[PDB]
Amino acid sequence: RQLHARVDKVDEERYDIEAKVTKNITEIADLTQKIFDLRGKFKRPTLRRVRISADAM
Amino acid sequence: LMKILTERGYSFVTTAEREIVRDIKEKLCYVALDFENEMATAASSSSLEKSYELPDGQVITIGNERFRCPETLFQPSFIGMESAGIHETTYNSIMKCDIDIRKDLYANNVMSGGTTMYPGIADRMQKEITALAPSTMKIKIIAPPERKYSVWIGGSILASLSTFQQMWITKQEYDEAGPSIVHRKCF
Repeated sequence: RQLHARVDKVDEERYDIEAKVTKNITEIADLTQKIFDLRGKFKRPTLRRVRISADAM
Repeated sequence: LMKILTERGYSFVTTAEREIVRDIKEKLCYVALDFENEMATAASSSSLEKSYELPDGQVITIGNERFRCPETLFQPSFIGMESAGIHETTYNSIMKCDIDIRKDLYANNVMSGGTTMYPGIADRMQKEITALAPSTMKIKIIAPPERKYSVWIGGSILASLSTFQQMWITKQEYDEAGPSIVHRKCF
């Protein structure tokens, strides 16, 4: 029964570390999302194939 | 310019002639930083004249008309329009915005399209707006070499952004709604 209480509380605790790393991952997602914004400001203008049909004809 | 060249003795009325006057403007005209001082010498000497080749071997020589035409940008009354000019429009677009917006708009006046290639235009516009603007504030013009074409480039940039692939009217939504849909979907 000590084990039953242990598994109750430790199930709780592993679910809790679950939610904690879940918040870590959610904030990785959101902060890295605003960081996608930050670095996109810098890198999007070149995601393009340019100066191909300029001369070939 | 067709009317001012008529004053100089060269009549341009037919399509071929109208296309030439447009071509003359593109190769010979400028706005000038200071219109009155530029006209003071352009109106007094051949040293500020330029000859244009008409496609028959004849030439037309143009003097202060070279800038009096583009000057309409600063003086629209030249064509019968009631307006104080392009620097007034720039100024009022900044002035009618909130004061915490204005500082960023004063520092970012953007030239795009044609006419932005005229000698004296980027410097003249910055001078004309700073003259209307409050002191202390920095008034600045953005005028890249991608002149007359930067808007096309902007088209290319927007059309290819990932942020824009949800902005398209599809050929489903269009077929169901008809063309009035563009008013809801684009902007």
